[PDB]
Parts: sequence; C-alpha cells; structure tokens
Amino acid sequence: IMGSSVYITVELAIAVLAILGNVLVCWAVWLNSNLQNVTNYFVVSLAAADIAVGVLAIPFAITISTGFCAACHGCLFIACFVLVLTQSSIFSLLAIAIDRYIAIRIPLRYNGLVTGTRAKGIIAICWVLSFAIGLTPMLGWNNCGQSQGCGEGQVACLFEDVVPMNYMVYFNFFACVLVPLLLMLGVYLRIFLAARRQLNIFEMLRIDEGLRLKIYKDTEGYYTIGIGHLLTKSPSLNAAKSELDKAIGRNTNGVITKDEAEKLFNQDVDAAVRGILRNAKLKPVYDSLDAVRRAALINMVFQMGETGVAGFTNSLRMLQQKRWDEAAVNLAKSRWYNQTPNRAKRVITTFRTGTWDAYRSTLQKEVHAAKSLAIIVGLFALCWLPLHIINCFTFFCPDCSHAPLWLMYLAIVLSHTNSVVNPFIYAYRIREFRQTFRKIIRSHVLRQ
Ligand SMILES: Cc1c(C#N)cccc1-c1cc(-c2ccn(Cc3cccc(C(C)(C)O)n3)c(=O)c2)nc(N)n1
Ligand SMILES: CC(C)CCC[C@@H](C)[C@H]1CC[C@H]2[C@@H]3CC=C4C[C@@H](O)CC[C@]4(C)[C@H]3CC[C@]12C
Ligand SMILES: CCCCCCCC/C=C/CCCCCCCC(=O)OC[C@H](O)CO
Ligand SMILES: CCCCCCCC/C=C/CCCCCCCC(=O)O
Ligand SMILES: CCCCCCCC/C=C/CCCCCCCC(=O)O
Ligand SMILES: CCCCCCCC/C=C\CCCCCCCC(=O)O
Ligand SMILES: CCCCCCCC/C=C\CCCCCCCC(=O)O
Ligand SMILES: CCCCCCCC/C=C\CCCCCCCC(=O)O
Ligand SMILES: CCCCCCCC/C=C\CCCCCCCC(=O)O
Ligand SMILES: CCCCCCCC/C=C\CCCCCCCC(=O)O
Ligand SMILES: CCCCCCCC/C=C\CCCCCCCC(=O)O
Ligand SMILES: CCCCCCCC/C=C\CCCCCCCC(=O)O
Ligand SMILES: CCCCCCCC/C=C\CCCCCCCC(=O)O
Ligand code: NA
Repeated sequence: IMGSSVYITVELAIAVLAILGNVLVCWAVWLNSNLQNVTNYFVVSLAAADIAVGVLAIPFAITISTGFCAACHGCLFIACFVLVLTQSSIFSLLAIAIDRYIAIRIPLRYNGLVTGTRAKGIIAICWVLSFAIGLTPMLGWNNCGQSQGCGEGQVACLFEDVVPMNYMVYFNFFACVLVPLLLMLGVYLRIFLAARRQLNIFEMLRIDEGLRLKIYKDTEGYYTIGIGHLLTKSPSLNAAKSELDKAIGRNTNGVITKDEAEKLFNQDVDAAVRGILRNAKLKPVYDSLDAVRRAALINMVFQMGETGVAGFTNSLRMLQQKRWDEAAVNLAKSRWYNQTPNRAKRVITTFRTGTWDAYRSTLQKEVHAAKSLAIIVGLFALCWLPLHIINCFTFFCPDCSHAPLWLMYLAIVLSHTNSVVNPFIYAYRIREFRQTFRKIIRSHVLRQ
C-alpha cells in the first residue's frame, strides 16, 4: 500500500464527513423554526464554509500536494481557496461570539438591535472580505509573477513556493487570525465573568426591572434611568436630564455609568427601607427577615408599593413565623403572581430559600449555549495553530531545518479535520440540534 493511498483515503473520508455533517446542520436549521434565530444564521454560514472544504478545498489540497505545473493565477486559486473558507469561518466565529456577548449584556434590548436582516448583511459582507483576504495573493502579492521544468508561463504549484510567507505570517496569521482569536477569547471571558458575577439587591432587580444607562420612556411614557428610577412626569427630556444631573452631581446629557446607576439605586433602596420601617405592618416582618429575604421584600415594594405589600397579611405573618413553604403557596395564589409570574416566582423562591438561586439560574440559562460555542473556537484554534506556528518558524528562522514531511501532513490533515467537528459538538451539547438531527436521520434518511 502506498502512503499516498492512505493520505488520499483519509482526506476523502474527512471530506465525506465534513459534507454530511454540515449538510445536516443546515438541514436542521431549515426544518426547525426553533433553530431559526440570528445566532444560527452564522452557524449556517460556518457550516457552508465547512461543506466547501469537503467539496473543493480538500480536493484542491490533494492536487497541489503533487506540485504540478500550472499557470500562476490558476495555481494561486487552487492554493488560496482554503484561505477564503478559513477566513469566513473566523468571521462567523467572531460574529457568534459577539452575538452571545450582547445577548447576556443587554438581554432585554437584544432583539431590537440583533435582527435577521442585519445578520444576513454582515454575512454577505464577511464573505466578500473573506474572498478579498483569501485571494489577496491573486491580486499581485505572490511569488509566481516573476519551477524550472514546467515551461515558461507555468509554475510548479507548491503552496510555499507561490504564497508569500510574509502574507501568511503578518497579514493572514497575525492580523486576520490571531487578533480575531484573541478578541474572541476576551469576549467569551467577558461572557463567563458576567455569568459569575456576585449577586446582590442591585443585580436582583437589574434582572427583574432592567438596567438602562441612557434615559428612556417607561410603560406610561415617563422618563426613567438606571433600575426603574423615575426622573420626571414632564414631557421634556431636558427636564428629565435636569433631574438626572441633580441626583448624580454632574452634567450627564442623559447617560450615566454603572456605578452611578448603582449609587442611585442604593438611595432608592434606602428610601424603600425607610418606608417599610415606618409601616406598622411591614416593620415586624422586615426585622425578622435575613438579608436576602429582605431583598425579596424590597423587590415587592419596588413593584407594588408599601401599601400593596401590606395587603399580604397572611403571607407576611407566615414569613415572620419563618414558615417559608407555606408563604410561598399563599403568595403564588395572589394577583401579583398571576400578573407577573416570572418575577413573582423568582421573588417567592428567594423567600423560600433565602438565596439568590433564582437569579443565578437566570444567568446560567443565558450562558450555557456560550460554553458550547466557545468549545468550537478552541477546536478551531487547536486545529489551525500548528500550521501557523510552522509558518512562523519557516519565516523567522530561514536557516532552521524545515518541519519534517510527516508533521506537515499531520498539520494539514488536522486543519481539514476542523471541518468535521462542529456538527458533533452541536449534537452532543445542544439539545435542539441533537433532536432535529435524530428526526432527520430516523425519518428522512433511514425512512423508519
Ligand atoms: C492554508 C493555510 C492556512 C489557511 N487557511 C493557515 C495556515 C497555514 C496554511 C498553510 C497551508 C499549506 C499547505 C501546503 C500544501 N498543501 C497541500 C499538501 C497536502 C498534503 C501534503 C502536502 C505536502 C506535505 C506534500 O506538502 N501538501 C496544503 O494543503 C496546505 N502550507 C502552508 N505553509 N500553510
Ligand atoms: C498571545 C501570544 C501567544 C502571541 C505570541 C505570538 C507568537 C505566535 C509568535 C510571536 C513571536 C514568534 C516567534 C519569534 C521568533 C522565533 C524564533 C525562531 O527561531 C523560530 C520562530 C519563533 C519561535 C517565533 C514563533 C512564533 C511566535 C512565538
Ligand atoms: C480534533 C483533533 C483530533 C482529530 C484530528 C487528529 C489529527 C488528524 C488525523 C490524522 C491522521 C493523518 C496523519 C497521516 C497523514 C497522511 C498519511 C501519510 O502521511 O502518508 C503519506 C506518506 O507520508 C508519504 O506518502
Ligand atoms: C444527507 C446528509 C445528512 C446526514 C447523513 C446521515 C448521517 C451522516 C453523519 C454525519 C456526522 C454528523 C455528526 C453529528 C450528528 C450525529 C447524529 C445524531 O445526533 O443522531
Ligand atoms: C464586517 C467584518 C466584521 C464582522 C465580524 C462580526 C461582527 C458582527 C457580529 C455579529 C453581531 C450579531 C448581529 C448584530 C447586528 C449589529 C446591529 C447593527 O449595528 O446594525
Ligand atoms: C455538496 C454541495 C451541495 C450540498 C450542500 C447544499 C445541500 C444542503 C443545504 C441545506 C439543506 C437545507 C436547505 C434546503 C433548502 C430547500 C429549499 C426548498 O426546498 O424550498
Ligand atoms: C467529496 C468528493 C471529493 C472526491 C472527488 C475529487 C477527487 C479527488 C481529487 C484528486 C484525486 C487524486 C488525484 C491526485 C493524485 C495525488 C497522488 C500523488 O500525490 O502523487
Ligand atoms: C467535487 C468536485 C471536486 C473538484 C476538484 C477539482 C480539482 C482541481 C485541480 C486542479 C485543476 C485546475 C488547476 C490547474 C488548471 C489551471 C492552470 C493551468 O491551466 O495551467
Ligand atoms: C459543487 C461543484 C463546484 C463547482 C466548482 C468546480 C471546481 C473547479 C476547480 C478549479 C477550476 C478553476 C482553476 C483553474 C481554472 C482554469 C482552468 C482552465 O481554464 O484550463
Ligand atoms: C476569481 C475569484 C471569484 C470570486 C467570487 C467571489 C466573490 C463574491 C463574494 C462572495 C460569494 C459568496 C456569496 C455569499 C454571500 C451571500 C450570503 C447571504 O447574503 O446571506
Ligand atoms: C475589497 C474589500 C476590502 C479589501 C481590503 C482587505 C482585503 C485585502 C486587500 C488587499 C491587501 C493588499 C496588501 C498589499 C501588501 C503589499 C503588496 C505587495 O508587497 O506585493
Ligand atoms: C480581519 C482583519 C483584517 C485586517 C486587515 C488589515 C491588517 C493589515 C496589517 C498589515 C499586513 C501587512 C504588513 C506588511 C506588508 C508586507 C510588506 C510587503 O511585502 O510589501
Ligand atoms: C489564543 C487564541 C485563542 C484561543 C481560543 C480562544 C477561544 C476561547 C474560548 C473558550 C475556551 C473553551 C471554553 C470551554 C470551557 C471548558 C472549561 C475548561 O476547560 O476550563
Ligand atoms: Na471552518
């Protein structure tokens, strides 16, 4: 058996798995409306690039491994096409990382800013940039515009013979790969730290009532800032800014920092606590509650007012009697629960447990998808970095012994393997994908 026959068989197997797996990804998104969100628009664009790796890039790699004689511009397309697909993968991975960041940082205003029309525009632009970046050697930055044994007008189609190494290192690796990879590392780190933020009264009502650092209108149309801090009933934003500047201590033009919103919210808590202590019905309960259960009581006061909370005579006395589970059942049978069940369920869970578990869980639900997508970037890095580092050695140590043939084969094949792994990750970590996969395979493929 020839070593070439092993290499070709391995490449063709990777090609088939790349096409089949990533066709299944696009097929699932097209079939399942629950997978038709903006995040999976970039998943499909990423899946399309990996299909093209199996149909074209891998066959292109097998042909240029022979170093055949070809015209320079035709040889450069065969060699540089995989650079287009790899660059498109980077832009899609970059878009997925950014999309998940604003999803957890502005969870309320995510849909208004992140839309399907904008995602489709970014995808079309990124595919154009990928061709411009990948096929840059075709536009003049190549080493065949100036191989003995090929005849003039042709060159031996060898990648390192035709693709300049300073392009591969400075422009492609450092600027077009390393920088987006490090930015993706910082974005996902920022996502993971936000999910691990310490919970307190400020973060509890940030989840329940939102945080806005810019002045906005509420459900009535009253100007508001921070965590539900009313500024004025006047129909003038300038009147609201005047109230904001007085409370903050500086000219704001309607924008504040997170610490300024937290300080403004700390004063609102002190006012609500002073009102609770003045109420003869609420003070004995508040005095008996622990710090976290007091935050749930302040939560209700911020939503319904001191008088509204005082109307929970039965639930309040069971809270003061430390009968947590009984108070939960009673509070769930109230109008406040029926009107806003999600916020009420989180507040009632706080009363039962005395922990922030209901608000931590809200944070983890927003980031579990991010951990699976972050694994894909790591596998992309692990699969492509060996080639980039080899290119850096050849570039910066010219008299160094070139990497042996077996490592070159392994690094090239490993890079192609990256076009197979993503559908396996979705299947193992994302249930909506795994379930759609099973339906497609059992129904459309296996017919039963
Ligand atoms: C394309 C790329 C990207 C991207 N996107 C990122 C980093 C590096 C590279 C990259 C690729 C190649 C390179 C060379 C040759 N072949 C054909 C081939 C197949 C099997 C065996 C051989 C042997 C060993 C016989 O040469 N050749 C390739 O497929 C790929 N070379 C270099 N320096 N960098
Ligand atoms: C955040 C970190 C990882 C970025 C650092 C960039 C890395 C990938 C780059 C920057 C400097 C580079 C090194 C510069 C000089 C040398 C010595 C030479 O004889 C072999 C290549 C080698 C060893 C290079 C390998 C790749 C290298 C380490
Ligand atoms: C996700 C990471 C794990 C999955 C990916 C693991 C690495 C890729 C699999 C490789 C075997 C291919 C290595 C051998 C390369 C071709 C065979 C060969 O070298 O034969 C040619 C011979 O040297 C002269 O003709
Ligand atoms: C016509 C192509 C559609 C799929 C063909 C049938 C399966 C081919 C295998 C592709 C590897 C996909 C890896 C992840 C999918 C796992 C399947 C599953 O979740 O049950
Ligand atoms: C143009 C090349 C750089 C693009 C790479 C990825 C950056 C975009 C990331 C995707 C975020 C999800 C969609 C958000 C839409 C932005 C709203 C807008 O400003 O129009
Ligand atoms: C191997 C190259 C060609 C295969 C890749 C493209 C085929 C798979 C693409 C996505 C599958 C889901 C989208 C199909 C849309 C069908 C349109 C329609 O029937 O109205
Ligand atoms: C998934 C479909 C892809 C299969 C169709 C493309 C066929 C593969 C392309 C070339 C096959 C081998 C031809 C080159 C011989 C290389 C042997 C050598 O290096 O000496
Ligand atoms: C599934 C489809 C796979 C198609 C694989 C095509 C393989 C392409 C291999 C090289 C042929 C074109 C490169 C050389 C021709 C132009 C240069 C010249 O004419 O001298
Ligand atoms: C799904 C099928 C995809 C169709 C694309 C087929 C791939 C063709 C491969 C390379 C062709 C362009 C490279 C050389 C072009 C010049 C060749 C010539 O004119 O003699
Ligand atoms: C000779 C090289 C020829 C280069 C052709 C490629 C130039 C066109 C740029 C990208 C083609 C793929 C189109 C994908 C964008 C559509 C996706 C979308 O709109 O949703
Ligand atoms: C067309 C969309 C925008 C394109 C800008 C980014 C894509 C890359 C474009 C060309 C880069 C050219 C780099 C030139 C470096 C020196 C050239 C040389 O030494 O021969
Ligand atoms: C996705 C990010 C794209 C960023 C593109 C812009 C970055 C360009 C940075 C410099 C690359 C080229 C530096 C040296 C030029 C080569 C010198 C020469 O050969 O003429
Ligand atoms: C240095 C270039 C960039 C390197 C990869 C960047 C992407 C980093 C994203 C997250 C890594 C994987 C996250 C999965 C968490 C697994 C838990 C663990 O291993 O500690
Ligand atoms: Na890819």
